[PDB]
Amino acid sequence: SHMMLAALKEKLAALKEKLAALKYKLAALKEKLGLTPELAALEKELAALEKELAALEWELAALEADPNPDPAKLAALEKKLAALEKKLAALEYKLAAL
Repeated sequence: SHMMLAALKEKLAALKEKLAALKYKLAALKEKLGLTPELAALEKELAALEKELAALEWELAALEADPNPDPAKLAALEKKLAALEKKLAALEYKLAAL
């Protein structure tokens, strides 16, 4: 469980850093391309993924505090973070395609 928790925290931190970088890239594209509806949809998505990462971090905080973290809850968190990473990758592509 300890190794699992360490890997999940490292994954969470990595996605948080990517999130922030894309926020600055999106704002730069808004100033270069204008206030386009495509960018509005990407901004909506980035904001939702930011809300989800914050909620997942509360979940990880609880599991790290638990002296006997539930392995199934740990495995399910890995899957949620992997799903979020896929969405963040799809958003990063779209920003790089503008």
